[PDB]
Amino acid sequence: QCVNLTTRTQLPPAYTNSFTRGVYYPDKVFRSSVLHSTQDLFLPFFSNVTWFHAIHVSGTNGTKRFDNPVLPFNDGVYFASTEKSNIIRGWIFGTTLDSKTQSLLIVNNATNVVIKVCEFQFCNDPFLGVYYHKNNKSWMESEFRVYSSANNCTFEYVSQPFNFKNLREFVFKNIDGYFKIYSKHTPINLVRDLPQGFSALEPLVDLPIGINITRFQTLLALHRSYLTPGDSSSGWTAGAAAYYVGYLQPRTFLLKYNENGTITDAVDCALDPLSETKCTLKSFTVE
Amino acid sequence: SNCVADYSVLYNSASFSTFKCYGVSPTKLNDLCFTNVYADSFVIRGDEVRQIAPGQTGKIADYNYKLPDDFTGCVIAWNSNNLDSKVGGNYNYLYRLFRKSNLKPFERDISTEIYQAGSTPCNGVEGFNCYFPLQSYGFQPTNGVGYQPYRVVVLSFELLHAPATVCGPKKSTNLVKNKCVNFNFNGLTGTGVLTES
Amino acid sequence: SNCVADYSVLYNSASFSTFKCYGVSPTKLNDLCFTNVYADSFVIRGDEVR
Amino acid sequence: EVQLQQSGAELVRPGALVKLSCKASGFNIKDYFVHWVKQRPVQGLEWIGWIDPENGNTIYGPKFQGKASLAADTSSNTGYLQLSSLTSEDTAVYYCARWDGYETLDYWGQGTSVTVS
Amino acid sequence: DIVMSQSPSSLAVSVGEKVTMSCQSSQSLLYSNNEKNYLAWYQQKPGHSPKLLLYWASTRESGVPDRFTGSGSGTAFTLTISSVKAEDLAVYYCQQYYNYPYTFGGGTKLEI
Amino acid sequence: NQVAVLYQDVNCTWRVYSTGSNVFQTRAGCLIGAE
Ligand SMILES: *[C@@H]1O[C@H](CO)[C@@H](O[C@@H]2O[C@H](CO)[C@@H](O)[C@H](O)[C@H]2NC(C)=O)[C@H](O)[C@H]1NC(C)=O
Ligand SMILES: *[C@@H]1O[C@H](CO)[C@@H](O[C@@H]2O[C@H](CO)[C@@H](O)[C@H](O)[C@H]2NC(C)=O)[C@H](O)[C@H]1NC(C)=O
Ligand SMILES: *[C@@H]1O[C@H](CO)[C@@H](O[C@@H]2O[C@H](CO)[C@@H](O)[C@H](O)[C@H]2NC(C)=O)[C@H](O)[C@H]1NC(C)=O
Ligand SMILES: *[C@@H]1O[C@H](CO)[C@@H](O[C@@H]2O[C@H](CO)[C@@H](O)[C@H](O)[C@H]2NC(C)=O)[C@H](O)[C@H]1NC(C)=O
Ligand SMILES: *[C@@H]1O[C@H](CO)[C@@H](O)[C@H](O)[C@H]1NC(C)=O
Ligand SMILES: *[C@@H]1O[C@H](CO)[C@@H](O)[C@H](O)[C@H]1NC(C)=O
Ligand SMILES: *[C@@H]1O[C@H](CO)[C@@H](O)[C@H](O)[C@H]1NC(C)=O
Ligand SMILES: *[C@@H]1O[C@H](CO)[C@@H](O)[C@H](O)[C@H]1NC(C)=O
Repeated sequence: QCVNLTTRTQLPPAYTNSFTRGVYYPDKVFRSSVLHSTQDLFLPFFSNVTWFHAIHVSGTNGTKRFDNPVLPFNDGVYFASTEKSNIIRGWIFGTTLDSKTQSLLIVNNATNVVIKVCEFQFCNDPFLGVYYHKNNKSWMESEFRVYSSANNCTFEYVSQPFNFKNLREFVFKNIDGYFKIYSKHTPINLVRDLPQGFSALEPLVDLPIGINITRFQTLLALHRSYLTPGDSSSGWTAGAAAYYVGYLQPRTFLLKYNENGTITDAVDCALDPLSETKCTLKSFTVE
Repeated sequence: SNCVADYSVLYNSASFSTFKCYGVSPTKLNDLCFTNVYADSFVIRGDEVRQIAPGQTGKIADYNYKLPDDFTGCVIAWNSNNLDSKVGGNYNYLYRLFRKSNLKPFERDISTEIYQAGSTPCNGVEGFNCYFPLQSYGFQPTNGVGYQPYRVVVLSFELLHAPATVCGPKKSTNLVKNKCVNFNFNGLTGTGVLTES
Repeated sequence: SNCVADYSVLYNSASFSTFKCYGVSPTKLNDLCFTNVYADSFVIRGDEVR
Repeated sequence: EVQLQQSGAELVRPGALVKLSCKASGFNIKDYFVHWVKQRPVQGLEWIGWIDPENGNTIYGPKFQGKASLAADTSSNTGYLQLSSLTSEDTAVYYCARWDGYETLDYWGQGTSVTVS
Repeated sequence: DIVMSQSPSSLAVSVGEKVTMSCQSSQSLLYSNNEKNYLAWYQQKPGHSPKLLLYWASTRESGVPDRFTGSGSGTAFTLTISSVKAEDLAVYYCQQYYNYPYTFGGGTKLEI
Repeated sequence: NQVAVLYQDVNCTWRVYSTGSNVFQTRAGCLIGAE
């Protein structure tokens, strides 16, 4: 049972620049002191990435502003989130996000992650509902509150769970019937923007889902310190968490491989003529 | 995963009418090592056994089960008229006959929505010019060779790119270093000298 | 001549044991347009289909 | 033991607001929630609602939703209730209560009784 | 909103007699997620501020041991005394905690 | 990292990646990005 959290349909989203982000290891082979050109669905450098702010707005403005819209899935998506206290918990992928078609539910409680692809009738605004108490000063159990019915399940998988301080990055891609997740976790300290630096994502898992994926919706966990059984959707607060979504595109990259096998730099071969000439000349310095 | 794939145990109690291997030679299966091995099983008609192959057309390959063009694997099929047919008919095996678009490789569609073939929605009442998507095979013991049920198992894997856990029945030996030897590491053959790294 | 070649109508009432196409792909047969189309029909033995 | 200190009996004119004070000892109002209560021998006792000192907001009941306001300040261990203007319905006994999260009301003061000329 | 009814209105029994009071509700009190019944029981004397008795049917709290024993259902709720005691002149109420407002019953009185 | 781009088949008096400022026409093409 879910009671609609917000009446406001949408707010005008504002975008930031994804400077040199979202680079993932293309293959599982080791290379040292090697400049390597690889074609895949990479995220374009210096792209436009939608910035979502699920935070409590000031009391003068309307009491609710947190947003979890159903966003398109276009040949894979890039997802990041700068947060503390694990506000973001899981995502939901599927075509219609309703009962007639199958959809992928990937939700992660701090101790564990559940990945089920089953026909799900979803709530408009799904949220994991945590509660907190004042006398004990401890945080308590949660309520799932994400789907009304689950039927014809075909795959279950359970594994170890996968200012601002935490910067988590994920890349989702569905190719040839498999759903692949690339991840990276990095402590950071710039509060409101994507860091200016290079980070390489590592292959977490690839799944044999075989489902059509057209749209995805993020799952946020909400906290209220009082519970009554007959009245809900009143008193929920989003804390302070921000997530970012970008879209992948078929592009060619040239990668710098370090002595210890890490990816330290990469070049977008379609940014400008200078980047193209670097990509063709296989050198990061052009004379 | 995590098992030796010695197929000699299938020699006494199994007889396959079509074994085809794509991306690998059938004589080399005893020396390799396979990673990310998957076993896909279903039951189809005799005339549709040809449709489980890359780049084929037909109802099965269009609406039911599509194979990638770059497929590393083997396809195995055998007649099952002695187990998958009843005298009155076997209406437990279903197939999809109508769909709006062809399937992408290795996709599965389990929806049972009514397909509108006319120019007027029927609102899921199964009226005129709108039919139920699924039909049932009629398998009888007195039907023709091409109308008998066939079991098809397709095995998908990759070779010599990632860590593997299946391997074949070949027995390993000791490690000799600083000498010129032939080596077979997880199916990868070659010649050279091995040193600590 | 002068007809749409929608072979999806053959899916319900026909089952072919051997479909082989020379010079054209079965997956591309639904997108092209054919010139000078003729249909030859005859009946032979099982071993003579090859 | 927890005990509460409450406004004494009041005799007032109609057509004007009224203010009440509910006091606590042994804890901070932030630690709990605060309910208010008005009681009538005939027509029974009524339930007003809860105010959260930590939130800075308050959720009221619907019968009292009109003509009621709740305020709190942590500086003193005191919570306050006020009404827009005194009607015959408001000429009643009044109580304040403390409500634990995920729980019942646990503390009730001596009370306050409003009589009108 | 939830409405509460109580019975008996008033009953007179001697000290040591068994007495039972029952109050009935028009809606269910059970909450599936916790499987917990959100109901309490109160006892009050004239001119004494109402004080909570232990909720969730676990009526046992500090005081004289097992003063009053209670039983409840999804829609029905009863309180029992195995032996009436002279000191415990009491008036009782039934309240619910399922939705706003927390209902107050019609009241029950016990006389000796 | 500043660059100038020479489009040798376009006549600036368009089929260019960007127009920016300081567009100069030459008989060898249109030079965009140089003064
Ligand atoms: C998904 O699960 C439901 C479980 O209810 C299946 O519904 C049953 O379908 C069978 C035939 O397949 C009927 O005999 C039952 O009466 C149905 N049960 C109901 C309606 O409660 C449904 O078929 C499943 N879908 C699949 C397997 O695709
Ligand atoms: C994957 O799902 C999408 C969305 O459901 C499908 O796109 C639709 O396909 C139907 C049938 O071809 C069209 O009528 C719609 O216009 C398409 N778009 C939308 C937004 O519905 C897509 O065909 C599916 N992929 C496969 C391989 O079936
Ligand atoms: C092929 O032709 C036969 C007739 O020789 C079809 O059988 C019937 O055909 C009449 C029209 O001549 C229809 O009115 C009937 O409804 C048909 N019934 C059945 C059960 O076939 C036959 O359908 C045609 N098609 C095929 C694939 O055999
Ligand atoms: C191409 O660029 C030149 C820049 O000088 C334009 O100017 C013309 O130059 C030629 C000499 O090569 C003169 O004969 C023309 O009269 C000039 N055009 C004028 C003055 O308008 C030239 O027009 C451009 N060509 C185009 C736009 O087609
Ligand atoms: C709010 O939720 C209710 C719950 O049933 C639903 O009926 C209603 O349509 C929702 N409001 C919307 C979707 O605007
Ligand atoms: C993103 O798009 C907006 C317009 O929607 C534009 O103003 C902004 O410059 C773009 N960001 C880029 C190009 O980095
Ligand atoms: C994760 O742990 C919770 C309890 O902490 C358990 O209820 C849930 O079933 C677990 N999920 C799994 C094992 O997938
Ligand atoms: C937590 O708070 C609840 C409030 O209902 C209380 O019953 C419980 O004893 C508390 N637990 C601890 C460990 O303080």
